[PDB]
Amino acid sequence: TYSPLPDDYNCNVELALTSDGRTIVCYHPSVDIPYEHTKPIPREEGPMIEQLSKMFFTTKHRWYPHGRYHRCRKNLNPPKDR
Amino acid sequence: IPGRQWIGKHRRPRFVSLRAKQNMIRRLEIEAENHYWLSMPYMTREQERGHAAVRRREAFEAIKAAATSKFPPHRFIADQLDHLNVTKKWS
Amino acid sequence: KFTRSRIPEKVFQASPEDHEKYGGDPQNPHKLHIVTRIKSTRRRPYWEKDIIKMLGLEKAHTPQVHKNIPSVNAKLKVVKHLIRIKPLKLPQGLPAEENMSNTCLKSTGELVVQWHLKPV
Amino acid sequence: GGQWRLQQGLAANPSGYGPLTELPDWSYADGRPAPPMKGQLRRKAERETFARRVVLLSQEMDAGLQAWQLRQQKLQEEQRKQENA
Amino acid sequence: GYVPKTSLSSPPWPEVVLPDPVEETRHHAEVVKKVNEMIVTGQYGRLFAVVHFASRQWKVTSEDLILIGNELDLACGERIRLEKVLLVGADNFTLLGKPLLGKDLVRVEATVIEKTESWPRIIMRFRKRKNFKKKRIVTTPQTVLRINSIEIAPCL
Amino acid sequence: TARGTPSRFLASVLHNGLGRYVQQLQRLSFSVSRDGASSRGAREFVEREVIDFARRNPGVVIYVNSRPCCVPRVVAEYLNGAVREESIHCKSVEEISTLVQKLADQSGLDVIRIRKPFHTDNPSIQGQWHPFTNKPTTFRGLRPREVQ
Amino acid sequence: LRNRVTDRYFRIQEVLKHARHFRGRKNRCYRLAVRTVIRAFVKCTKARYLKKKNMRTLWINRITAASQEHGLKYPALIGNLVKCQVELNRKVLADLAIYEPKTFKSLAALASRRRHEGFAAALGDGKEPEGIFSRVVQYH
Ligand SMILES: [Mg+2]
Repeated sequence: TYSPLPDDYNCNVELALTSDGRTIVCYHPSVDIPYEHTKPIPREEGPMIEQLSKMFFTTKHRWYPHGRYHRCRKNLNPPKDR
Repeated sequence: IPGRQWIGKHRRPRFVSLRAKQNMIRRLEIEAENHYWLSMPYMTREQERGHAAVRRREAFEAIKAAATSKFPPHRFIADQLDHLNVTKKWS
Repeated sequence: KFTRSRIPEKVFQASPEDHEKYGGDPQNPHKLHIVTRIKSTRRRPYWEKDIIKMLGLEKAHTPQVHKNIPSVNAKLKVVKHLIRIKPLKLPQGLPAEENMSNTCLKSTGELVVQWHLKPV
Repeated sequence: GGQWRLQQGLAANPSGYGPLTELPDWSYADGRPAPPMKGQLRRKAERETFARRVVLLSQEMDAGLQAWQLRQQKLQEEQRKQENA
Repeated sequence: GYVPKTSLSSPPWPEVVLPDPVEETRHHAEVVKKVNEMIVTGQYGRLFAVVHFASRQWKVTSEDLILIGNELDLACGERIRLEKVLLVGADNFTLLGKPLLGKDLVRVEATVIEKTESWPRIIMRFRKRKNFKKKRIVTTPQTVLRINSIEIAPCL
Repeated sequence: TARGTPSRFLASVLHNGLGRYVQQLQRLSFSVSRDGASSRGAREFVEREVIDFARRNPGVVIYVNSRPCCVPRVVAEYLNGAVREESIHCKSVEEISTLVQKLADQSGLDVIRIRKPFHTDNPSIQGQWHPFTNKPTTFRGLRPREVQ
Repeated sequence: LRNRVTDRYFRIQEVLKHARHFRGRKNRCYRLAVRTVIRAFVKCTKARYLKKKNMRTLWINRITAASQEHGLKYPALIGNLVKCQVELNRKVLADLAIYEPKTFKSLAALASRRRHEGFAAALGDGKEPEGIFSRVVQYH
């Protein structure tokens, strides 16, 4: 009845040692979301920058543009990964 | 503060936190164990006398002999003739 | 004047409370010291820097074996605030030429002359 | 957490002596062990010269005490053998 | 030695009751048996190993790459068994050893691809008003390793 | 520096280690002057070592040109079209064996900065973190201050 | 002038190629570019120590955050993973905290289990049987 963590949200953690006592076998199956825990699917520059700032909850400054020196230092073909 | 915080007549105050007290304490404990182990020599001062005079004498014979064996290196014919290959050609 | 400092002999006479605190024996003491420089010799006088060079303690946190004799102990009493002194204990014997390479000094202070890398 | 490791007889730094830094880092897939690490070679040279110093100092200590004891027995015999004539 | 239940009477953390060691070692026998069944039956998907290769601890899957900062005196293409693995996980179990795993338990394989140098690396020293300006340019050696497989062995 | 130089991610050519290992170096092109002290150690490399090198890896084809050059070069060309031209001007035979073996060992990727020391393409196996891992659900999916 | 310098364009271009992205006349004029290029190289070498430092404090922030998700704090997690002889470092634990959170949850349960064995161990002083995860593996 002891649980080191409240195994209720991510995975059911079951700690173990081997009988030789050298490795820590951890067993953790994924916890499914229960069906009862779910909802059914429902069926001008000033004003524009206040409207975008109010829309995306950010300040006004990242909507005013930046000049040619900053548009032409941007690496337009950046390296992709993964 | 009157001038230059940390030197002078009117210096700003600095106070000893719990970090600095625990640091000074554990330094004092390491020190007191050094005071324990220096309290019991394996020999008296009479008994140690001359026990390593031979090895110290041979060690300074090695340092003295390394000092008195310093001289210009050997000069060879194969190095000087070996310079001549800077104009080695093919044919 | 800040001069060199002498230390009286009652400072280096252990008590049975100290003999019970640290695991030493006054009868049959230990032969070899492990010394470890754990405090920089900068902001220290030149004689202490010299003694630290004479003991081979120029690198910090590197153990060095010395003798437990009053001359070596006199140099260690000069720089006792800069070092750490532990006895070299030897559970197994001092190593022979067969076991010469397969040694390792542990952090406890013991020189284990058969040093596998395997668990018990 | 190095004070715990000092309490357990381990190295205070886990990169010190022990199984993480003294086993070989890699082997061939055939099973051939690798040539040894450069730091393991230098390190075993350090432990070997350290052990040589332990043996050398221990032998100077024992030869020093025995030489003192032979000097004291010769002083006692130079005390006893002049008690006559 | 009774104290009435005030605020500072009992500690603010709950009192945890650790299980009895006999029943808990039996529980470890059950869990090690189940995870051994998942390794035998091949239930696991793809693995990852944390391996302590020379310099640090590299988290590693199969089919990936590691850039090391030294030449390992190996040919390009030679297979390597990386020992000193010290964590092996799948989707539903892990295996962390104290501190390393058994060589009979985890086998991590990796080839050498390329033995490059680094990009040239400038080491400049400069002290003001003392005419102290030094420039060095250093390229370290590097090898890249393609971890080919993490195979796991039912030995628990 | 690193902000003036471009950077890239640590990759290989065509998954160079997975199935088999392919030597990434196609052609070497030595140009070595017959008479000239610049290409002396190049000549001694052709007389001694370029044949044993040419046999130790047969996937490389080697073109020694032997023209009156004034600075000798070696031109490594790689499978991905990369061409690295390095000079063997006034270098000894051992230094050309380490230089040519260095060009043989590496690949046709740029020697610009590599950002990460590793490249997984499947980094997450148990599923990547999103903010709804480690959060328990509630009954009927209810949010705080919701009655029904 | 008997021998005056011919190769001087290339020395100017040795310095100025590192200045090609600067602002002002630092990208153009050699007198200004030498100071800003020297200075950029000094920052470039002193920032390797700061790269290592800032990566490590970034990892301690990530391990701190993801251990606050499991109720632990950072020092309990690290000290009690040390005390299990599970000597994973900060980089690996941040990468498990991001990419493999079941493993990080099981490391959190192992570390908190060992923390409670330390509490119950130091609670019942004297001779008592040791914890199960509190055992140490002796090497020799
Ligand atoms: Mg002031």
